[PDB]
Amino acid sequence: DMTCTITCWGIGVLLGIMTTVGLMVVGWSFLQGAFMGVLAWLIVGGVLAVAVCGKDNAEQIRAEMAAARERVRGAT
Amino acid sequence: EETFFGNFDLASLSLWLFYGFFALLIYYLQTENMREGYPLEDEDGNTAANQGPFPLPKEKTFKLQHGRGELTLPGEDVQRRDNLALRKTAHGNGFPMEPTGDPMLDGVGPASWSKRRDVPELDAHGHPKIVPMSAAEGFGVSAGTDPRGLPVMAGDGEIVGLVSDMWIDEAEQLVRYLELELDPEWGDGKRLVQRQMVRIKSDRVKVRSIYGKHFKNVPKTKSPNQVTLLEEDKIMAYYAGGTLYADESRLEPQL
Amino acid sequence: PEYQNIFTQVQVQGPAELGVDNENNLTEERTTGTGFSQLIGWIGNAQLGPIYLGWFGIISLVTGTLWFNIVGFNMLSQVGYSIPEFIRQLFWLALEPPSPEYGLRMPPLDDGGWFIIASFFLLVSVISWWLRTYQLAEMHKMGKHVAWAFAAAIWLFLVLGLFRPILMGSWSEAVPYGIFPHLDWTTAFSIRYGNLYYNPFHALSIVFLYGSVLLFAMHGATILAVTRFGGDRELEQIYDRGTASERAGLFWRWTMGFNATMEGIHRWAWWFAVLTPITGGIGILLTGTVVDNWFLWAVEHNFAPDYTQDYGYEAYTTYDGFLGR
Amino acid sequence: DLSFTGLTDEQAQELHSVYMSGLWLFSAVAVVAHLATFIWRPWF
Amino acid sequence: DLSFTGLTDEQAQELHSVYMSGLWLFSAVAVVAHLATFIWRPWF
Amino acid sequence: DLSFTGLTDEQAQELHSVYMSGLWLFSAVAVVAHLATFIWRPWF
Amino acid sequence: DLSFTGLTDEQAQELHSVYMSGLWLFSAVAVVAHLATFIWRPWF
Amino acid sequence: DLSFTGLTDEQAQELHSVYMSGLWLFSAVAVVAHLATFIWRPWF
Amino acid sequence: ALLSFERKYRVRGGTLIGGDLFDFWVGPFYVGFFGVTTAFFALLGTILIFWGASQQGTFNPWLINIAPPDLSYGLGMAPLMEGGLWQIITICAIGAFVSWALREVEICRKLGMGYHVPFAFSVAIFAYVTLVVFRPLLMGAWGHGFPYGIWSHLDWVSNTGYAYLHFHYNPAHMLAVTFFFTTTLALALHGALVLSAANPPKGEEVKGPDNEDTFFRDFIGYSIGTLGIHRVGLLLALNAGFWSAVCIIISGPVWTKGWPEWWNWWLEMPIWP
Amino acid sequence: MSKFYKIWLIFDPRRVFVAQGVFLFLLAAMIHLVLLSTEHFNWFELAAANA
Amino acid sequence: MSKFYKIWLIFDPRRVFVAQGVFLFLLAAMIHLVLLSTEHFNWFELAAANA
Amino acid sequence: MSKFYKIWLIFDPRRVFVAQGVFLFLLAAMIHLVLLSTEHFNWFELAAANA
Amino acid sequence: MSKFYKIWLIFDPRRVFVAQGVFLFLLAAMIHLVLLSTEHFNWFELAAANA
Amino acid sequence: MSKFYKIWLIFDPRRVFVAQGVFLFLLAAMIHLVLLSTEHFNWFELAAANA
Ligand code: BCL
Ligand SMILES: CC[C@H]1c2cc3[nH]c4c(c3C)C(=O)[C@H](C(=O)OC)c4c3nc(cc4[nH]c(cc(n2)[C@@H]1C)c(C(C)=O)c4C)[C@@H](C)[C@@H]3CCC(=O)OC/C=C(/C)CCC[C@H](C)CCC[C@H](C)CCCC(C)C
Ligand SMILES: CC[C@H]1c2cc3[nH]c4c(c3C)C(=O)[C@H](C(=O)OC)c4c3nc(cc4[nH]c(cc(n2)[C@@H]1C)c(C(C)=O)c4C)[C@@H](C)[C@@H]3CCC(=O)OC/C=C(\C)CCC[C@H](C)CCC[C@H](C)CCCC(C)C
Ligand SMILES: CC[C@H]1c2cc3[nH]c4c(c3C)C(=O)[C@H](C(=O)OC)c4c3nc(cc4[nH]c(cc(n2)[C@@H]1C)c(C(C)=O)c4C)[C@@H](C)[C@@H]3CCC(=O)OC/C=C(\C)CCC[C@H](C)CCC[C@H](C)CCCC(C)C
Ligand SMILES: CCCCCCCC/C=C\CCCCCCCC(=O)O[C@H](COC(=O)CCCCCCCCCCCCCCCCC)COP(=O)(O)OC[C@@H](O)CO
Ligand SMILES: CCCCCCCC/C=C\CCCCCCCC(=O)O[C@H](COC(=O)CCCCCCCCCCCCCCCCC)COP(=O)(O)OC[C@@H](O)CO
Ligand SMILES: COC(C)(C)C(=O)C/C=C(\C)CC/C=C(\C)CC/C=C(\C)CCCC/C(C)=C/CCC(C)CC/C=C(/C)CCC=C(C)C
Ligand SMILES: COC(C)(C)C(=O)C/C=C(\C)CC/C=C(\C)CC/C=C(\C)CCCC/C(C)=C/CCC(C)CC/C=C(\C)CCC=C(C)C
Ligand SMILES: COC(C)(C)C(=O)C/C=C(\C)CC/C=C(\C)CC/C=C(\C)CCCC/C(C)=C/CCC(C)CC/C=C(\C)CCC=C(C)C
Ligand SMILES: COC(C)(C)C(=O)C/C=C(\C)CC/C=C(\C)CC/C=C(\C)CCCC/C(C)=C/CCC(C)CC/C=C(\C)CCC=C(C)C
Ligand SMILES: COC(C)(C)C(=O)C/C=C(\C)CC/C=C(\C)CC/C=C(\C)CCCC/C(C)=C/CC[C@H](C)CC/C=C(\C)CCC=C(C)C
Ligand SMILES: COC(C)(C)C(=O)C/C=C(\C)CC/C=C(\C)CC/C=C(\C)CCCC/C(C)=C\CCC(C)CC/C=C(\C)CCC=C(C)C
Ligand SMILES: [Fe+3]
Repeated sequence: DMTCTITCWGIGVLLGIMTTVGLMVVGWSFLQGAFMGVLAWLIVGGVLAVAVCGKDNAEQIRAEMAAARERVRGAT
Repeated sequence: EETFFGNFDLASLSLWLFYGFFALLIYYLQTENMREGYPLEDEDGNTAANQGPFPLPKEKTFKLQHGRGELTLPGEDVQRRDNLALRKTAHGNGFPMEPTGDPMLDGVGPASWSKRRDVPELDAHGHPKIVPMSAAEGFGVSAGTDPRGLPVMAGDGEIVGLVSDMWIDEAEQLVRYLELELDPEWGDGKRLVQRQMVRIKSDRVKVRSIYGKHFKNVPKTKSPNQVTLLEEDKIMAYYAGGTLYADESRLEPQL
Repeated sequence: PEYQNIFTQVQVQGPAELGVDNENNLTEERTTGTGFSQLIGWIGNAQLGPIYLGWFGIISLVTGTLWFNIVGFNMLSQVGYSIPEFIRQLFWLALEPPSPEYGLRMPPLDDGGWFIIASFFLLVSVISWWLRTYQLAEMHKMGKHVAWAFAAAIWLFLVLGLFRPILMGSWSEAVPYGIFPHLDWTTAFSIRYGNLYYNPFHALSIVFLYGSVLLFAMHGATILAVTRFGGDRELEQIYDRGTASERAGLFWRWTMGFNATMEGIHRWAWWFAVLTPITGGIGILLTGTVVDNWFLWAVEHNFAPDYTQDYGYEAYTTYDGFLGR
Repeated sequence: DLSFTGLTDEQAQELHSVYMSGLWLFSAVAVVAHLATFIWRPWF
Repeated sequence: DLSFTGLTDEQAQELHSVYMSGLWLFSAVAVVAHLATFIWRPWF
Repeated sequence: DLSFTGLTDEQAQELHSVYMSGLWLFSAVAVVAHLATFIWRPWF
Repeated sequence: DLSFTGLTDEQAQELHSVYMSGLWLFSAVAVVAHLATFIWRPWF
Repeated sequence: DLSFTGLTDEQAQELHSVYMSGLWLFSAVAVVAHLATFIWRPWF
Repeated sequence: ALLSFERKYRVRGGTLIGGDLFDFWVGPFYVGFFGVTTAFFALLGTILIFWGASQQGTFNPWLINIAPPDLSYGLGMAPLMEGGLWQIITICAIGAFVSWALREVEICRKLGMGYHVPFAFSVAIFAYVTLVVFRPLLMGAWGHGFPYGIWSHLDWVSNTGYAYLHFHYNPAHMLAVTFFFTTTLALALHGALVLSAANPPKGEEVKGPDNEDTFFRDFIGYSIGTLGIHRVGLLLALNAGFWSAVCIIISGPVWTKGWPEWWNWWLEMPIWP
Repeated sequence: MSKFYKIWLIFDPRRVFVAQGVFLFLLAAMIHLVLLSTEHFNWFELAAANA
Repeated sequence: MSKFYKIWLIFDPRRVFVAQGVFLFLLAAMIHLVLLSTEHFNWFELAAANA
Repeated sequence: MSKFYKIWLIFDPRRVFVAQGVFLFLLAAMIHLVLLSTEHFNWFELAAANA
Repeated sequence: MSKFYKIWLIFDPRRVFVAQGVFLFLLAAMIHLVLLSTEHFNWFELAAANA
Repeated sequence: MSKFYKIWLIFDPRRVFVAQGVFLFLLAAMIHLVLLSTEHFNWFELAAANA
């Protein structure tokens, strides 16, 4: 699952490139649009590598792990 | 501000004082780095006429842990090899030497090992530092691809066996060795590979240094649970020598 | 190609290490609680924490946070408590040292009094972090090399902020607290006293800084090339010489005619790094107090170059010819 | 049937009831605020 | 009964009661302050 | 039956059935909003 | 039968059979959109 | 009972009772201070 | 003369070119094909430097200055006294540096080691070729290179920075200075830690890696480890040299105005009121 | 529309609640700041204008 | 069309749900801001110019 | 609405209280500073000008 | 043809489906933005000019 | 209101006492500095001006 993390960082790089070109059509200069593109990359690509890659596969395995964490507490 | 004489002022005095201090510091630094490998010798094992411009340092003592004793340097060379299968290619000094038999089996050239202590390295509690993972309480693969169960491919494209275990350093939490079980066609028993000589992929583990036919002559550990420093040096040097001795085209000029 | 050892192939995790102890009872002041980061573990260790809390560290943290907030709140109040403008001009604001007319006396709070109160809290913080670095070696029963190396940089810190202003007779000689404003101080200091290139101790400091960076490229690269022989376990190589040390020494011996040992290369590294702030501070302490124009000093001592050609653009071209007309 | 969290169907229904009940009040407050703002200063 | 924390249904009621009492005290103080501020200098 | 996710055919049928309900709600609300905006200020 | 992926000669037929139905739908929708835009603003 | 700190109900009542008596002293000194300052220099 | 453990490593083979025609040692030095090319280039360069010094009129090491040609010569060749000697010496220096790197490669191959050191030296070669070949070609004249003089190559640095008014405001120069300072702080810390572990107070035993890891987690709450510190030092040093090359190649061919003005994009961003 | 309660058969309630708590406040702050950057709907300047 | 329900035999519903939520919110915000960047469709300026 | 007490069966009381305290203090400080940044509502300046 | 279905015996359905979605959305956004950068095909300006 | 004592069954008094003390002093020092930063409430300048 390091391969899903790298994919998610690349979708962030691609959104950053699109943010630059979009602000330039609306009237901003390159460097102004590229600072905003860098933040789109870092905030969104980071968020997606925690949320999407953290919905790891497990199916009844997920269930039992969670139902057993719910047994650790109760006596903690 | 005034000068003492001519153009000499406080800055000049400071500069010359630093010059003197730096000369003394250079002398100290060069002398401190001569505690191993001296006195110099010629190509026949005799003491050389020239010993250089700096004299040798006085002695220091190190008090070792776990009751291993004391170490005094500079002293005699205790890591010296005894009978090396090498031959001079010239009558004087400055020319290379030729192996007499098999360079990889004789431990010469890039396959040379140093005669270290025949005991394992210990951690803070006095226990062996490198332990197989099947006996290490609480350890698991937390990231990356697990190589256990994958086949191993040699440098010429042959499958020689399977990865059975991993040997880890528990104090520093790092993998040090991979353990390989050989197929009967390529030898018998188990061998070790240092981690810095493998490339772990999704379906295989690649060792480029040596070929398949070289896998039966890898040195073997005495105990299945611990490895001493001497065995470590002989195993690592064996793999390192294959980068030059595996094929005759690796030794000739590449041009 | 062969594996290069820049990123770890597979990570393993076990119980967290809490540290070694002896009769000094370091466990009593250590925090409980650790973490693990797999992103960092691709390069180095993955464990985070724990940390030791003594009195020196607590005092240093409290007094350093006070300095930061006096500066930050002064910067915020200079702008009218406007947060968006505070963000817009963050790199340009500063807390300015006092005016030259006040000498070494206490200035008005609007003209350097807050600067002096905040400087006293930063001083206290830095000297406390150094007493912590000395105490921990003493408690760990190790040498005091770290504390000495830290005091080497503290020497230049104190020369810049404390000693030279006192010898010159004005608090106005100190450095402002800002990002750009402090770089303007560097350029103005160089311009005011001739050319700082011609200060010999500045040249020596540059020599040692260049040498320290060349040595980590050489030492880092050399240690990474002998890691297939266990070369990153340096202490055991010192206590029992192996083939990694022999090959590392022979590489440099065959390259440039002399080499070092496993233990002795770290002394070379320690000295080059330490020598940069010492020579720098000696050079700074001599400016204004002894030498007022370093280029005239170089002309006096005969290491200033001379040029034969002329000055001016019309000695080489024409204004119309530079425009294409 | 299908569960990734360990919750059963009854637990999911019970949770959703309270979630919707707590989500409607927030929207009611927002609607009142928007009406007051529109009367103070319209935008359409 | 579902519980991700370890508390019981009875235990999670007294805590909510005390929390709500504190919330109401805080809100009452804030409302009085806002009324005084509006009387002193208005904004609408 | 090919199932990378580890789901059976009936579960997928149920999930997709309820999924489509949400799409068709979101879409109707969007259609109403777009119609109102077009009546306010046309763009075609 | 070649099978780099974990599939057979019957699962792939079904997969392609439906995938092609969705391809035709996006393409039908795109064609109608292009026809509308040509009437509104010709480029040829 | 619910105790994450291992104190009992009565020990908690003892600590609180002592704590509030210092809180009131702090608040009292501060009010005499604010009063002297408004009489000395009003801010409203 | 050999060290006590050196004889068993002096074997034949591992050359890129030359075979056993140059496979020997002179004193401690190894010679090969690239040892013969290094000697030739370096000796020619030094002899030409001293001939130029003799023709200049001074032998003082502080005052020797060999300079590039005028800008009016463009990318052509100048007379040997008016800047052509600089061009010849530049060619000789490039040859010597490349031969040094290829000699290190052969030594690494013979010892069975990794090739990290020549790769690290390639970065310093790249920063020098940017200063004397890449920026000058882009700017259109060889006269943009720095002169070969101990105290005259600092005048070039001073004048080149004030040609952009306030050089401290160059964004890529700020990154490069930070990398330099961080490498020196990390080298000092590493040397101090190793020496303090190997040299305890008199009457005490030596320490191990566990003790080093513990001291640093107690001091700052984190420890990179014995393997991570070398990777980090190498990466910091190589990043320092790469960013230095960038700071100089944008100053001329990419930007013409003062460097403070470049920051205007931040000051007039449309979000600001 | 009567089967939406199964969303908690897929999502962990704690993560969803934390994410929603962050998102709602961030969006409210963004809108309250967008209003203040105009001339018509800035209530701080309007109060001074009518005094 | 009657067999699109098998898309959940290849895609994990949790991942697609998170990605779709993020994508939809970002698209809505981008469209609203693009409308705000014009002159004829800026409803904050139209209110100013119609009162 | 009579069942809002069940939030404590999802979130641990200890953490939520710390975050609430930090959030409330930061919000109050920000609002007081925002009031201080204007001309109409700066009560120090108003007291200075009213005497 | 009639044998194109064997494309799914070489390529993985899950890798092809994510890559195609990303490519399709990026291409649609790029084309719309290219249209918005012209004079004759910018409908936001056309609406303002007409009315 | 009469059950507020129970905060000591949730939060450790040792931590909150130190936290309070630090918070209280830092708040007091900030008010005095803001007061000292004004032209009307700087009581040191008043003594010089008044006489
Ligand atoms: C116009 C610019 C001037 C110039 C003006 C100056 C001035 C002025 C100075 C330097 C100085 C230096 N110059 Mg110069 N310099 C110029 C051009 C150059 C060039 C070049 C052209 O390539 C180079 C390579 C250098 C390089 C150098 C360094 C060799 C030297 C700094 C030494 C040092 O240790 O730094 C590292 C810095 C330190 C050790 C500072 C100490 C930091 C302390 C210890 C930090 C304490 C902790 C802190 C407060 C806590 C922070 C918060 C934490 C997160 C908790 N200069 C030109 C000529 N230069 C200095 C020097 O020594 O002069 C001789 C100096 O003062
Ligand atoms: C020049 C070297 C600099 C440095 C580095 C440094 N310090 C560090 C780290 C690093 C690289 C850490 O990773 C570690 C840390 O966890 O920081 C948040 C830490 C630290 N340095 C600290 C102190 C400290 N360092 C100081 C100095 C410095 N340390 C320098 C600035 C100083 C001063 C004033 O000189 C102080 C007082 C603490 C802030 C922290 C001590 C670590 C600690 O207490 O960890 C407790 C464990 C935890 C549960 C917290 C971890 C956070 C996550 C919840 C864990 C899960 C990990 C997650 C996947 C990633 C997040 C981690 C990120 C750091 C990447
Ligand atoms: C030999 C000279 C070189 C050198 C060496 C050197 N520096 C050193 C040392 C040594 C040997 C230390 O032992 C010491 C140290 O602790 O290193 C880890 C240090 C140190 N050198 C430092 C800085 C530094 N050194 C520099 C220079 C150099 N130091 C030279 C290159 C430079 C520059 C300008 O180049 C800087 C900026 C510090 C990281 C550290 C000294 C720590 C110290 O005294 O801290 C006082 C602390 C406070 C100000 C209080 C804390 C208040 C903070 C503002 C906020 C809270 C802390 C938080 C962890 C940071 C914010 C992060 C958030 C995410 C939480
Ligand atoms: C990250 C990049 C860092 C780096 C890396 C680096 N350099 C390296 C290495 C590495 C890893 C080596 O392995 C290698 C070595 O063997 O070191 C001992 C080396 C090396 N880098 C050196 C020096 C050096 N490195 C420097 C810097 C750096 N090198 C960076 C900080 C600097 C400066 C200015 O900061 C210098 C001066 C050499 C000591 C050494 C090997 C170079 C060498 O010997 O080349 C063979 C050439 C000769 C023996 C003589 C050549 C003669 C010429 C034909 C004529 C001279 C003309 C010259 C241009 C005149 C200049 C006059 C000046 C006054 C301006
Ligand atoms: C003036 C003379 C030099 C010519 C002028 C031009 C070059 C100038 C630049 C650098 C000079 C470096 C020359 C080094 C060449 C060494 C050749 C070699 O190999 O010499 C060895 C002997 O050397 C050594 O053992 C190492 C010598 C130190 C290395 C350089 C230190 C640079 C330190 C600091 C940076 C310097 C900047 C200045 C700071 C100014 C400060 C005010 C023979 O072999 P050995 O076996 O090791 O013998 C020894 C022992 O073993 C006995 O047995
Ligand atoms: C090929 C073309 C060359 C390129 C042309 C470019 C010119 C410049 C380049 C290089 C110059 C260096 C040349 C010197 C190298 C000599 C070769 C060598 O070293 O040869 C050794 C013989 O030793 C020596 O000849 C000893 C040299 C002494 C070094 C001085 C020490 C301090 C020096 C410096 C301190 C610096 C501080 C500041 C400085 C200012 C202050 C100086 C064979 O050794 P061996 O037989 O193994 O054993 C014997 C061993 O132990 C020791 O006798
Ligand atoms: C003007 O100057 C510039 C530079 C701008 C130019 O324009 C220069 C231009 C050139 C120099 C242009 C040169 C162009 C070419 C050489 C073009 C060549 C193009 C091709 C050879 C294209 C090949 C395309 C292949 C395609 C589309 C293949 C499709 C195959 C299938 C759909 C079948 C595969 C599928 C299955 C099912 C395989 C069966 C599987 C089993 C398991 C049985
Ligand atoms: C001008 O345009 C710009 C760009 C400026 C914009 O502003 C654009 C803006 C948008 C595009 C905005 C879009 C906004 C949305 C999509 C908003 C959506 C909002 C919601 C769906 C909100 C939901 C809120 C729900 C709430 C508040 C729920 C509360 C619940 C509770 C308080 C109770 C929780 C407790 C429970 C469930 C415990 C029960 C436990 C058991 C064990 C039974
Ligand atoms: C940027 O735009 C501008 C500037 C206009 C803004 O300022 C915008 C601002 C906002 C959008 C602001 C939004 C603000 C909020 C959402 C505020 C919310 C506030 C609250 C919900 C406050 C909560 C709580 C406060 C208090 C005092 C609660 C509780 C106190 C207690 C003492 C509880 C005690 C409980 C105990 C002891 C339980 C013990 C029980 C046992 C059984 C052991
Ligand atoms: C102008 O605007 C700006 C930004 C400048 C502002 O100034 C903004 C300011 C704010 C937003 C300020 C906000 C301020 C607060 C919310 C302040 C709150 C203050 C308190 C709650 C204070 C509480 C103090 C309590 C005290 C002092 C209690 C007790 C003291 C004791 C000594 C008790 C002793 C206890 C013992 C011995 C325990 C007994 C032990 C046993 C074992 C029984
Ligand atoms: C003008 O040019 C520019 C570039 C400026 C543009 O603006 C270009 C813009 C575009 C190109 C835009 C493109 C937009 C799209 C492609 C939009 C597509 C939108 C959809 C496909 C939307 C689908 C929505 C469907 C939803 C939300 C489905 C389901 C949601 C739920 C069902 C929620 C409930 C879930 C539950 C209960 C889980 C079920 C689980 C069980 C076990 C039963
Ligand atoms: C308001 O917002 C909050 C609350 C978040 C903040 O707090 C924000 C804070 C900031 C945004 C802070 C920003 C801070 C900086 C940008 C700081 C920059 C600081 C420097 C570059 C400092 C350099 C300092 C010193 C230098 C270069 C050299 C030497 C100094 C000294 C030796 C100082 C010591 C002084 C002494 C000994 C004199 C004391 C006087 C006596 C009488 C004893
Ligand atoms: Fe080292």
